[PDB]
Amino acid sequence: EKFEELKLSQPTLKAIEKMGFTTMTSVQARTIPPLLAGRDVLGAAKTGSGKTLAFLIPAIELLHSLKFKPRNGTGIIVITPTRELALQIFGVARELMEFHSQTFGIVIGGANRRQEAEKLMKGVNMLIATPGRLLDHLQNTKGFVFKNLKALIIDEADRILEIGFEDEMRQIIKILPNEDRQSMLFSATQTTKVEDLARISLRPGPLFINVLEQGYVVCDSDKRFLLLFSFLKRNQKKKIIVFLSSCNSVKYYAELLNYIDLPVLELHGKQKQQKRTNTFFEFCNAERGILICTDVAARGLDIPAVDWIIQFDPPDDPRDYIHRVGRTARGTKGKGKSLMFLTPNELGFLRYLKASKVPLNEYEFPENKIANVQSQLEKLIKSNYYLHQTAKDGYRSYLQAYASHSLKTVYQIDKLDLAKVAKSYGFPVPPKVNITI
RNA sequence: CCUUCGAAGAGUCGCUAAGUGGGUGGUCCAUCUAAAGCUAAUAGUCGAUCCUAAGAGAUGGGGAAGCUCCGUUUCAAAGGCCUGAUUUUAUGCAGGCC
Repeated sequence: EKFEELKLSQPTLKAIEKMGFTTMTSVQARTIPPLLAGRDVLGAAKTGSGKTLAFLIPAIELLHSLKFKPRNGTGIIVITPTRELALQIFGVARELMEFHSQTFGIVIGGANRRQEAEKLMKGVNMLIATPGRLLDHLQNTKGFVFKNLKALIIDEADRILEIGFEDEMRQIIKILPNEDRQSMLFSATQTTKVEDLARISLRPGPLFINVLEQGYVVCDSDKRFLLLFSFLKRNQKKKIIVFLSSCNSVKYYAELLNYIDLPVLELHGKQKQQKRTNTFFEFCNAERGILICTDVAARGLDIPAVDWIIQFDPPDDPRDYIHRVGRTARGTKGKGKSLMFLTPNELGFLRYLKASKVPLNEYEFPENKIANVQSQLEKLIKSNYYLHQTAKDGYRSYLQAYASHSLKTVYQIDKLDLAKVAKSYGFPVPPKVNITI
């Protein structure tokens, strides 16, 4: 099960060697060879099990063999349920086409409408997108060539139907071509709707592959980051993993904490694969330090034994988060204590904690022990252009990931005070972010 | 190449507007972007000269596409003269008459 075993192109091998992957795992060892044959796959691998390369490499190989050009339109369409996971997949795909001549693009909710439209206008050979914006771009943009679709990939069909995109998926299937298209579906679990969607999107008979309490802290939106900094500074000697909603917020927090003399490591989907591997390998043997990473980037990774796991931002998949508080304790034999920051408006999440029957513990913090570095942070943001831009980007990404959360009954953006949210990023007045509120 | 953004001519279009608007065509579609602009291929002494007469006619103002016309003191800032120890926070004109 090695990459050199399979007959592939030269740029593909160059990119794979650059990312550092040599020994492919089982999921990408029992699916890629059938995929180069041109059949259809209904997989069941969990997210982060290496299936990303498994469904990517055939797409790049097909585009290379067919020798696509920008004026040929799109040839590969990947459909993902969440905004942040599509960014990770797009970041992975940017490195498999470093030397190839094809074109890659991203279409997700909350992004620039006209910029995405123009990127489609120029001709994008591989599009990674969310179901909601795909319908808009298909039914509204003129000049988006998609009649030359050669393959289609669905990721986390269970998540897509759970969020409520089944009508959108049906309309998308009714729009996209069907004859030359050889399709692909992946889903960790499978309910009736999963094969209901699989039947109308796959050729008949496709091959299928089979693979301790929790704490919380109630904090105000203008004091979340400052309290987090206080806690991290007070607990530097321990091992802490901090989860954030987006990659831009992860990088901004890491850079800021390193600028204020607090050493932290960072993981996000906009970094190199080798950089991510190096940092995660470093974190697993240092027995000290703080790692800040996104929720999705820490899904496939096997979390080591750490002293604290903080969920600073709302979880991407609360259904998985409720189970993980017991799953990681089943795996890790150490007392890895969990913490979750909740604002007063989104305090209803505790219901899902109570209903799912998990023990619940509340933590207090004195108001006058907070770091009192707000003035320094605001003075630094007004002075350093680079830090100002990174803070604005993190604010943008946090709002964009908060707006499109599946749990609309809990995480509603209309009840979020944007002034206080931007206060925690060092902004007196909120920067303007184009979000439907 | 990547990323974040991304205005558009009103007494005008048609009494009097609009912004995924608007203009013009085709048996829903096609095509442009007005209400802004540039761009080659014998006398001091006798008369006049001075004065005003009926009237004509500038200025102020108004009409008319204009050559020009009306109106003659009119809702014009329409000009002369005089006085003074040199003018009281220190030598930058004050007052009066018609």
